[PDB]
Amino acid sequence: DILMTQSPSSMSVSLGDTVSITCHASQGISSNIGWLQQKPGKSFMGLIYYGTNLVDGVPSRFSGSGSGADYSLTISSLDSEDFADYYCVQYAQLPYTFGGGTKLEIKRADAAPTVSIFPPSSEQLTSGGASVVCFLNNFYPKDINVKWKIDGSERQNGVLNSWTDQDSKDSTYSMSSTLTLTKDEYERHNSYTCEATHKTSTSPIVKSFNRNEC
Amino acid sequence: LNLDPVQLTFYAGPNGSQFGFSLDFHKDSHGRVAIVVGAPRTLGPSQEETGGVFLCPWRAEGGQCPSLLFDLRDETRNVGSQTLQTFKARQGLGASVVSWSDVIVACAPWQHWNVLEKTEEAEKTPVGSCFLAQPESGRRAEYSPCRGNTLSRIYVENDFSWDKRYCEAGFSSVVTQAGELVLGAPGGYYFLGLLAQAPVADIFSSYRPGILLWHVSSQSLSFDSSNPEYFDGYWGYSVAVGEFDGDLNTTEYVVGAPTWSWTLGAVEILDSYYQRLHRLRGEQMASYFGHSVAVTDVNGDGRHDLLVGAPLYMESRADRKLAEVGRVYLFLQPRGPHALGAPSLLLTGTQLYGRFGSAIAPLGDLDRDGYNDIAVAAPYGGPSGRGQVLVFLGQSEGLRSRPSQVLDSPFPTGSAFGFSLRGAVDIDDNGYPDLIVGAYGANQVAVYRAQPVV
Amino acid sequence: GPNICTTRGVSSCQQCLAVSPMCAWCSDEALPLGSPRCDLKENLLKDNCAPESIEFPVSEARVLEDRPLSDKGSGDSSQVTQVSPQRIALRLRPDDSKNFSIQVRQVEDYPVDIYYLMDLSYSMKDDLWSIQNLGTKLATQMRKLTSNLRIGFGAFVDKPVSPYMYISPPEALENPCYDMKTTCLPMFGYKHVLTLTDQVTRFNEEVKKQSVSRNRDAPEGGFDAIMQATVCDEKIGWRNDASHLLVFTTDAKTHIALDGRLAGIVQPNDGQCHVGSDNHYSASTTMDYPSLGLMTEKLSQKNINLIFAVTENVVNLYQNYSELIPGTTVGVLSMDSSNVLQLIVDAYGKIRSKVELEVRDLPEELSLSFNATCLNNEVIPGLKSCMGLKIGDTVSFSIEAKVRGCPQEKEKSFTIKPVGFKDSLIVQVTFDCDCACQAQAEPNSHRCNNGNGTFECGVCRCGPGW
Amino acid sequence: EVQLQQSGAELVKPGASVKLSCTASGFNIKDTYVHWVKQRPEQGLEWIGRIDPANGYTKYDPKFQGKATITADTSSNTAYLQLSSLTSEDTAVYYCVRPLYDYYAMDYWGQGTSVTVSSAKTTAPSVYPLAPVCTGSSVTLGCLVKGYFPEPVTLTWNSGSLSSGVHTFPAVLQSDLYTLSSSVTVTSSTWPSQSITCNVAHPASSTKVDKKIEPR
Ligand SMILES: *[C@@H]1O[C@H](CO)[C@@H](O[C@@H]2O[C@H](CO)[C@@H](O[C@@H]3O[C@H](CO[C@H]4O[C@H](CO)[C@@H](O)[C@H](O)[C@@H]4O)[C@@H](O)[C@H](O[C@H]4O[C@H](CO)[C@@H](O)[C@H](O)[C@@H]4O)[C@@H]3O)[C@H](O)[C@H]2NC(C)=O)[C@H](O)[C@H]1NC(C)=O
Ligand SMILES: *[C@@H]1O[C@H](CO)[C@@H](O[C@@H]2O[C@H](CO)[C@@H](O)[C@H](O)[C@H]2NC(C)=O)[C@H](O)[C@H]1NC(C)=O
Ligand SMILES: N=C(N)c1ccc(N2C[C@H](CN3CCN(CCC(=O)O)CC3)OC2=O)cc1
Ligand SMILES: *[C@@H]1O[C@H](CO)[C@@H](O)[C@H](O)[C@H]1NC(C)=O
Ligand SMILES: [Ca+2]
Ligand SMILES: [Ca+2]
Ligand SMILES: [Ca+2]
Ligand SMILES: [Ca+2]
Ligand SMILES: [Mn+2]
Ligand SMILES: [Mn+2]
Repeated sequence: DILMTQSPSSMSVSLGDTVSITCHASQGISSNIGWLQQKPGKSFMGLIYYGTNLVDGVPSRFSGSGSGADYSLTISSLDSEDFADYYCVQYAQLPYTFGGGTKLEIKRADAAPTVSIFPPSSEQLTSGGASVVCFLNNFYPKDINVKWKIDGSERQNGVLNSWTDQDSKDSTYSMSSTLTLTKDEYERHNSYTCEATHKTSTSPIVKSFNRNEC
Repeated sequence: LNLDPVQLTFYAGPNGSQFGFSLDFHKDSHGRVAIVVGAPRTLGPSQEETGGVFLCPWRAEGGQCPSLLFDLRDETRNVGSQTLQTFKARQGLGASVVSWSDVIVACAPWQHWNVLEKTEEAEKTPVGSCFLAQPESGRRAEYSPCRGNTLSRIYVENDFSWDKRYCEAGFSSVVTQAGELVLGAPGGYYFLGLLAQAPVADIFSSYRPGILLWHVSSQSLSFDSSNPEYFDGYWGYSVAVGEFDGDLNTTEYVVGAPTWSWTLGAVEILDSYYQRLHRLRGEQMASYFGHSVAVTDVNGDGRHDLLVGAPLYMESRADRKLAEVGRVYLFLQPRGPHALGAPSLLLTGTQLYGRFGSAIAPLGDLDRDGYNDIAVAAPYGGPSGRGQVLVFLGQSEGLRSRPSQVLDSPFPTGSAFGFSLRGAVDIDDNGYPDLIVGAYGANQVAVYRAQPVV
Repeated sequence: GPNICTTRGVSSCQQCLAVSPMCAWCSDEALPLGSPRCDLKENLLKDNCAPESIEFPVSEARVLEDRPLSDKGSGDSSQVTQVSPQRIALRLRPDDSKNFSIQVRQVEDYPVDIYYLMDLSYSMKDDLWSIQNLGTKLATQMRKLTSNLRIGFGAFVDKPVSPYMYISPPEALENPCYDMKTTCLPMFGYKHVLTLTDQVTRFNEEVKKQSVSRNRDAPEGGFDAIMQATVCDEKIGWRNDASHLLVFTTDAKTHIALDGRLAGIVQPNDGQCHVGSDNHYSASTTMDYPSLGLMTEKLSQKNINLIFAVTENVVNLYQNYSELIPGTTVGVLSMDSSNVLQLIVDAYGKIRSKVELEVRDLPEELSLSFNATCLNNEVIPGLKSCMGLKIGDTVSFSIEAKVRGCPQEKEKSFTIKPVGFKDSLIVQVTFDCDCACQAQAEPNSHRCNNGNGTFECGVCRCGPGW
Repeated sequence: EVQLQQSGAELVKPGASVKLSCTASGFNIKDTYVHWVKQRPEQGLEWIGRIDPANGYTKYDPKFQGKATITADTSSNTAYLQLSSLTSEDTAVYYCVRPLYDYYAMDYWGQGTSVTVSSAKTTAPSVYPLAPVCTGSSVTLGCLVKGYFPEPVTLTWNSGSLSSGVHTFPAVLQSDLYTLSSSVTVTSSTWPSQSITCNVAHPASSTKVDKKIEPR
């Protein structure tokens, strides 16, 4: 099968910028390539077919180009609707194969996250479980690493992370990490920590608490 | 009656190009009339016959014409694990031409097409293709509805049903006033014959170069049949349009099938959905009844009338002997919803092997007396066998039985003077409609101007 | 008493004979003034007119060549007589009529040419295997009817051009049966195989080497082959004095004139021979199929009797074509040509079962009428054709020529010939409108108004210029 | 206009079979090819196969040979995708596609049919209040929705009143059961001065529990 290497995986850009997505194939496909758009939480809309031909209804700021095994999708002057997911697809040979995908993200100034840790509720402890929650709200860029520590020692088993799409208002990201233990294992230890590693600080942002103590 | 046979205008093309095989009048966006001329054996880039089209500006002197250029390169596309192929050698571009608005439609009935998938193929067959041009803007488009990607093995399993591989689309052509191109394809459906219709505007908007196989959703093709009466009938050898059902919002199609029902021949009138309204049956076998069809109101009652050519009709003569001379049938449309009856008038040729009826051209009102007139061609008629064009005038009861004027060929023997005709357009703007006559054997076109009546 | 000769009051010897075929003219000097010179031949002698001065031509008809009809067409360098008499002299005066007779015989043991023109499309594959012994079988059955038999063979498929021809893959041009599991010949339009010869075993061995080809569309280009087999006299080898049978076998429809436009071919058939040393039809891809009227013209020109030996699925088709080509016979062929032997024999008897008179070069002023005598001395008025005859039968016709007025040319000639026959009857006509006394006229006679006139046949005529 | 209207979301068990549909609107399904595409967040997009509804001939990616079965009924103007012997990896969104002009393109797309394969039973969520530990100008609370099936759940604060300054995170599958969490940020003078409630509704099991956040 033909492998479609789409690059970059994501880019942070602003309104009015002129950007270019590329798509590389494992062999020549002679302009038998299409381009696709998927707005957040919606379906797909065709942009280009046969390498350069616009689909009906598509604005003229979009444009496709390339030949052989190297093609490109270019957007002149980005609009607020253009921030979405984009995929390439070759139909030179069966089976049709797609690219990894490219997501256009709103660029903004860097911002450190607001960390907040939450011990298990009383209701959950009375049932036989224990979930420590660590919120990391409103930050940029999206690249972030969380690390759970029990009595100062790293813990990787039982972590459950979740990320939000880029916020519509301030164009920031947010993360939710949840460490789940049994009630019996949660009381074997005292200190519970979540470290946050971001490019906004060489030192990790640390927030923690001690069981029983408050 | 009032065509000028003294001072003619002669346009000419390359030697051996068959310049004049097809022709029509073309008005630009400013109403200036020109002549589009097809030449199906014009040389291409590889010094090989591919056909060509010329757009002749109106000059009383005539002479040479500039080319209306089209792409003459064989195409190839490797898509969908298949290989699409077009072949334009000996395609015959300009074997039929027609004009509508500021657009020209020139067709290559014998453009070949094949699809390769590994070791199998669709077979290299003449699907035909029509090239469309807007000369003022330079816009170009193509239309090839019989191109398919089904492999040869499949057609054999289904007993060659819906086999559009040998259509030869563009063999005959016509455009409705609304702008719907209608292509006769006498080889479609394994030589039954089919019609293909599509709006000109949607052809342009749905075409892109290099695709070769694309959809035109608004298009409409006729239907295959298991009736042996249609087998080898070449349904679509000639085509025409008119108003025959009393509904002015619908357009009716006229189709010739000159070998219908074991070479009896037939002409059928259909609606835009290809539902048969009436069928005229040939009078004599192998007469090629249906070779040419023409639609015009000759008796001035507002109802279009039908004319059918049977150029090989053999007139009966003394001592039980027959003589191939050709014949033309006139059918007058009755008032209101009723069937077209027997022919109102029979025009029969005089010169043996003259092929009287090979082409029939509505002239409009030539003598300006209120009745539309026609011209009939006998491309090998006349006392010399060089060709004749006869003018028959309209009247309240149909047409006159004897011609009003006879145009003898100004060309040498074998020119096929009259094989193509076109009229009902005033080219020099003197108030009188004129006639252009093609002689592809001589690679020339003769223009006959109509003058005030003497 | 007076009659139309006298009551008309004629002025000359020429005007007298023009009144009625019964009038006569007296050129004598010693004739009373009141007595007329234009009367019945009986009334003139009654009035003491000199017998040598009587101008009274009589319409007659005498024979010049009256060879006896031959009993056998065998032998001879074609000194065979089928029509008797072969030449007569006919003399007629104005508005008169004379009769004469003609005899026609369908001679026994007359030489025969048979050219087998065979469809060799793939549909005819089974048919080839059934006729590999035909030539010997055909000589055995025809030997009962003729001692001079010649047979030949030709074959056709269709025009070797797209779309009739498969043109992909390249291996399909050399072997059209490529996408199947067999081999067949490259497609060909028409090829002559065997010139008409009396060595029947040459037919067998040429047939045994033949094979079929394959094309796309059911109708085939047989009419191309009928035309070339007709107009190529020397290559097919039709003999001058022999019955010519062209046996056309097919199991499908046929292409006709103007069908060729589906291959780009628009040039009409020229009716000329185009088969060269390679024995193949070379205009197959450049010239359209022939028309029925053109085929009829050549078949009649060369005295070819065409025979449509076709299968039952297309008999009605070729029966209807046969009605548009007079002289053509149809026979029903089996799906494997197993019955073609008996079919040909029945057709030859049906062909020679008719005698139909035809006239050539008849003057405008002459009109003819016919009484036939077919079967056993049964007269049939107003008929010039017999039917239901056998070999060796003889018929006769009674003919009456009626001239209108007097024409300018006094000596013409026309021909009476049965259709397909070699011999004929030549009628040399002489219109005796003038008098012999006119050759000895006296211009500027001193008997006629002081040299203002001419004295001929005993009267005074106004000379030239008056 | 050309619109592809697919079936509603499916919720099935492993080993069973499901048959998705794709109904044509504004055109005849018989006109063009109809493809089926599978989408997953990690694996991305994958081509399943195609069918020509005029004749029924199909093509498939060798990966889906066995599970996928594409059919079409020109009468109801609909194209189908049957999936058999369903697995947790068959949990994906499925799109039917057709081209615009090019015979081989992928231009018009349906809205997509969501498929979820699981052995889980209809379980109600367990809502827990998330209060901070025993300082700043800004305070942050939370609400944990754990162990519910199937999706989705609607979460608000004070019955839709408190809407701004909120982050409700996407649900995550934790051993055949879903887990969701939400946060909210206000000023220190608002809480515990004003009551804040986490309203959670699970229309599947028909449960609308509400937990008021209380300090420690
Ligand atoms: C070879 O040539 C023969 C002779 O022409 C053709 O046979 C004729 O075929 C036509 C068409 O099939 C027939 O015409 C039809 O006649 C019917 C009545 O015919 C009567 O008279 C004949 C005389 O013998 C009788 O045998 C017969 O039994 C009847 O008593 C009509 O009913 C038909 O009209 C219908 O069809 C037309 C089609 O549009 C409509 O307009 C009509 O309203 C109606 O629906 C038709 O007129 C004709 O009878 C046939 N003649 C003979 C002698 O058989 C062969 O077809 C032809 N074959 C080939 C291969 O070329
Ligand atoms: C053909 O036969 C007809 C009779 O059917 C002939 O007509 C008669 O000929 C006889 C000859 O003696 C006349 O006496 C009759 O008056 C004729 N009867 C008519 C004309 O009604 C005719 O003469 C014959 N013609 C030929 C050429 O043989
Ligand atoms: N309903 C329709 N559209 C339709 C109408 C008619 C046909 N067919 C089928 C058949 C094919 N033919 C191949 C060549 N073969 C002889 C070759 C030779 O002679 O070597 C004879 C058989 O003939 C036809 O015309 C197909 C479809
Ligand atoms: C001429 O006709 C008459 C009457 O039919 C007949 O008696 C006579 O024998 C015929 N003779 C010739 C030579 O025609
Ligand atoms: Ca209408
Ligand atoms: Ca009218
Ligand atoms: Ca007029
Ligand atoms: Ca004019
Ligand atoms: Mn055949
Ligand atoms: Mn054929």
